[PDB]
Amino acid sequence: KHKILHRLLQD
Amino acid sequence: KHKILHRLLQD
Amino acid sequence: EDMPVERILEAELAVEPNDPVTNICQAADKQLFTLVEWAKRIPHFSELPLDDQVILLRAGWNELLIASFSHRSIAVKDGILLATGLHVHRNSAHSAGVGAIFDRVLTELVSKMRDMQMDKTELGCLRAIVLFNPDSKGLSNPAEVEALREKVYASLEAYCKHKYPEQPGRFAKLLLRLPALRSIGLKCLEHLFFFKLIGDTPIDTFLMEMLEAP
Amino acid sequence: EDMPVERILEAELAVEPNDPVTNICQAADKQLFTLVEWAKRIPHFSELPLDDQVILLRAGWNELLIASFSHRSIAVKDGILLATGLHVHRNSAHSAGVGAIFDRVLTELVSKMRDMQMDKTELGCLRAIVLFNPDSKGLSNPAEVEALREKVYASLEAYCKHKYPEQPGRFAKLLLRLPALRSIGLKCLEHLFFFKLIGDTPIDTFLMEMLEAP
Ligand SMILES: CC(=C/CC/C(C)=C/C(=O)O)/C=C1\CC[C@@H](C)c2ccccc21
Ligand SMILES: CC(=C/CC/C(C)=C/C(=O)O)/C=C1\CC[C@@H](C)c2ccccc21
Repeated sequence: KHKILHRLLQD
Repeated sequence: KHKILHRLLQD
Repeated sequence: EDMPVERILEAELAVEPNDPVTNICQAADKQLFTLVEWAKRIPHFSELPLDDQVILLRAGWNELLIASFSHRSIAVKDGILLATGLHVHRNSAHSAGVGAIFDRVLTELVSKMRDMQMDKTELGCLRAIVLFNPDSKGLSNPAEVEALREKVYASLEAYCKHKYPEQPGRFAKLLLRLPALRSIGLKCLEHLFFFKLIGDTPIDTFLMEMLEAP
Repeated sequence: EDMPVERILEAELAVEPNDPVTNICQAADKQLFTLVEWAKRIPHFSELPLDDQVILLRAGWNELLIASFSHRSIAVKDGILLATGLHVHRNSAHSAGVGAIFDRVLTELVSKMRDMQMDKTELGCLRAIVLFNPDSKGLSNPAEVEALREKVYASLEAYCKHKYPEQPGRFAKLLLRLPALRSIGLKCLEHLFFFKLIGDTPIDTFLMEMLEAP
């Protein structure tokens, strides 16, 4: 869930 | 339109 | 110019001393009559053209009534107190299919009003700000309503910082409850419109007139 | 404690230097990537648990992007300027079936931002307040988000009264644009959900993910 969002917030 | 409301606001 | 909190507070004190949904609706119709009287007691409101008074009330009634019973329910455990003297418990609203919105009222409104100890004067001033909504479509003179709204939150801030000097962020905290109030207000209307569509849930004449067009 | 407007202003300056609906949607997807970067530049936002950051953004993206292009469209005649450099004129939005909401954006947001000359710092502070919404469901520590929101509007008010001493009601005027923003935000989502249902109007991956569940 919320794949894209998490990846962007992590980097 | 808005029968009740008008009557109450007038009195 | 001229918008004392004393008059506002007075308007607040002067108007207020089985299926849960049905009860809430009946209580809403009852309060609508009282809302008109409350408004008339708000400074300069009656000096506005009749059509504009009608416009403002039809635009803010739902948020105005929510703000009222929410503040009245501060001492309530897990539920709200209706103007009819009836109590709607959280579990009861949940068992009726309105748990989500009901919980939002408790969490975003009732709970927060209680945490900051919002007083009647503050409640009144906020309802006055809602009443005087310059964004209402059709207003003959929106700038005028805007001015009244400004005079209200100007007196409100003055009231704060003076009664609660220790809390410099109070005034802002009260105003930041409006976004939630606007949302909750919009959601309650949707439910009401659905109830009217299904036919179930008796809707009285005054509440029904508010659910008219526009 | 610690929430300077300088950092906020910087975050604002760092992120921003045929069917109209389709264009608006594409521009929304594009801006969502930039929104994440903007947020990371907001003090203490990244120090929150990942899940909470996800919760706040998914809850405020629509109002955050509306606030952005609305302020960017202040100099625009009768329309808005998209981040893609495209212009959507009022007549064009009307000819697409989105005239009502579009007009609300111009009247309740763009027009008012222009009348008071809202500056980037004020815009940034307001978006920060929206980002830090303590009412977001699921938050691991709502009290924490609440504190951040408070520190933001505390710095905002300080900024005002100092930059615009002549306007004592400015701070309140900026905060009183949020109720409208919340409403307009809710309405845009409805439209978007309907567009996704009908299938027409291409919706990119990022915008589509925001339209997920909850
Ligand atoms: C707009 C509105 C107003 C109610 C006002 C009341 C009940 C005021 C009062 O009694 O003091 C409707 C509500 C407000 C309360 C919520 C829980 C609700 C849920 C389903 C249907 C309607 C409602
Ligand atoms: C939530 C949202 C955001 C758009 C964001 C943009 C376009 C930002 C930007 O380009 O800067 C959607 C809108 C926002 C603008 C209004 C006119 C609209 C109408 C129909 C469908 C969608 C929309």
